[PDB]
Amino acid sequence: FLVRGGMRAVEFKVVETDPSPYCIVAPDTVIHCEGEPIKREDEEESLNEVGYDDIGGCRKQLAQIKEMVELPLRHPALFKAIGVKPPRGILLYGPPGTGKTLIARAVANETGAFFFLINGPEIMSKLAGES
Amino acid sequence: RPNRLIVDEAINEDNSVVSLSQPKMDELQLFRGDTVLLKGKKRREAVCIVLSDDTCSDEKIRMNRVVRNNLRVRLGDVISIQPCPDVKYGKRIHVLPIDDTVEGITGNLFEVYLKPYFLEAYRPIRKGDIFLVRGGMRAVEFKVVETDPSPYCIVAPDTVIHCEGEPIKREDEEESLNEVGYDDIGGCRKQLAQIKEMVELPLRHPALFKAIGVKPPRGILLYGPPGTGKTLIARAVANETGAFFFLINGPEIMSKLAGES
Ligand SMILES: Nc1ncnc2c1ncn2[C@@H]1O[C@H](COP(=O)(O)OP(=O)(O)O)[C@@H](O)[C@H]1O
Ligand SMILES: Nc1ncnc2c1ncn2[C@@H]1O[C@H](COP(=O)(O)OP(=O)(O)O)[C@@H](O)[C@H]1O
Repeated sequence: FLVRGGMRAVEFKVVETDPSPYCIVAPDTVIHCEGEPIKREDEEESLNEVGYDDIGGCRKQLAQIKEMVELPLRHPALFKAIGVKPPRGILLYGPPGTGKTLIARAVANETGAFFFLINGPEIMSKLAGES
Repeated sequence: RPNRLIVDEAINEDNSVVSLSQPKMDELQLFRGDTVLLKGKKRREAVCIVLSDDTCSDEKIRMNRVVRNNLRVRLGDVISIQPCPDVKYGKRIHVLPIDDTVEGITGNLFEVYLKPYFLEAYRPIRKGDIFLVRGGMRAVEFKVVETDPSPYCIVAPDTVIHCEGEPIKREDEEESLNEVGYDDIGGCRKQLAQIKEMVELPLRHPALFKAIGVKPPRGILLYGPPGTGKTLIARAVANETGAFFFLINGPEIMSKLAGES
């Protein structure tokens, strides 16, 4: 569970309780916040990444992207069973700084994918014909 | 020999129809709905149902694509037609779907495809042929492997149909379907006629005109807005006349590192 505080985001984990596992925090209970910090569970699940709640002012465009991307990524087997051509490319154009990379990252993280980024200048300046 | 005829493009898209002119029926004493036996190349065989049509010429026979691939012949060749009145109602039919047509269906094919197509149709079939059934989102082909009596039979309500088993793998000389033909082009009648005018003769019969001696065409420019389907026209012509269509792309010759382009 994640709790909002002073300037950052802090997330805490419970290791045990009584009775176990279910309980409700009551005014009359004993809490201990003493102990060395634990490491990541190693299943990612990082809540500090981006989601659909970190984008605002682009509701219609996000609706269109969800409409035309959710099915080919979530359900590939059924789509290849139907046998209809899926989209192969999407263009996002607008003034710089409006948050296109944010939209791509949010879609990739939430739907479940392998977001792989290719820079323009980085590829351009790779010397010889090795680009 | 006033029995043979030259095949031609048809209009009726049913799998068991042929179109003959009325003088042909008068000469061969052909009625409507009879069963005729069709002989072609490679010693292949199939049966069909005669239908009346005045558009085709007397020397010309109109027939669809499935029977044309059944006979292993292309448009412009010759076939032998005769009345075949000895056919009688079949008893049992064994059908098996093709491997590369049912990828991801997993259902009762008998109730889905066979039942409507064979309904009140009286379609005559011969062992070894392939027929195509329209369905939900795809097209499924069945190759009849056993019938009683063999080789000819007629669909009747009290016939045994078996639609269970491991789907048969594709053949080699089968002339695989799903390749674009002349039915996949629409709204381009005049230009397709012009293209077929100057390309059919030097491709079908290659030696005759050279012996006569003429200058065959050596280049055709197809120009128009993108997306109008020029590659489709080229591929259809190549797959119909019979050739070795060898596409070379534009950018692929430019992406190579200079010297090897
Ligand atoms: N809801 C939002 N809409 C638009 N921009 C946002 C939003 N939330 C945050 N941003 C800011 O937009 C920036 C996107 O940076 P950048 O990838 O350069 O955008 P683009 O690549 O579209 O120019 C982020 O640094 C972020 O701070
Ligand atoms: N009768 C037709 N006329 C024009 N286009 C068609 C026809 N039938 C199908 N098409 C479409 O044309 C597409 C192929 O054309 P294409 O090879 O892109 O031509 P070009 O490359 O010259 O733009 C197919 O995807 C198909 O959907």
